[PDB]
Amino acid sequence: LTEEQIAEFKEAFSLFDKDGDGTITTKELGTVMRSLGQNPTEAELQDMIIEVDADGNGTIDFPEFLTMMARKMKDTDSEEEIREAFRVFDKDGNGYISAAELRHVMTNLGEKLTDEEVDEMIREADIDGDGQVNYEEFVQMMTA
Amino acid sequence: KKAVWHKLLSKQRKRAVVACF
Ligand SMILES: [Ca+2]
Ligand SMILES: [Ca+2]
Ligand SMILES: [Ca+2]
Ligand SMILES: [Ca+2]
Repeated sequence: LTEEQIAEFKEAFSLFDKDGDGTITTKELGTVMRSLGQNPTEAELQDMIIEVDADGNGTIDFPEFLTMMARKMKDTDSEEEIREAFRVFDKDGNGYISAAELRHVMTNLGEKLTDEEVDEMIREADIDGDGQVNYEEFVQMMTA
Repeated sequence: KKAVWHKLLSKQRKRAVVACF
């Protein structure tokens, strides 16, 4: 509803509309999803486009995207996205990201891992030295 | 590497958008 919120939605739209032609195609959607560790079928991509495509021209313009984003988005600002990402990453909900939870996230998002890379990511974020990443430590890594 | 933390945030933001479709 705020321009702060609309601008943040506009930035996300720009991540799907790579060619900048003001529309998201089934091809652009699949491209993004295949970079995110997903493997959608054509039928799945078509089903997701039709559900959002209000005028029925077969692509998603910014007004259609904004409508979709407004229904079940929350605040959807830079801080809120970092919080929702932490809540997904903290699988057991204790308020700490463990090495096993980070491995699960990397696998989920299509990122190749090693124990040494995970150990180094925890080491560089772990301000209080408890061997896990809390919300404050996660923020500091992400904002900066 | 901080870059990989950033990569994970950017990827998770995109998955959160994909889930609204
Ligand atoms: Ca486009
Ligand atoms: Ca349309
Ligand atoms: Ca946890
Ligand atoms: Ca810690």
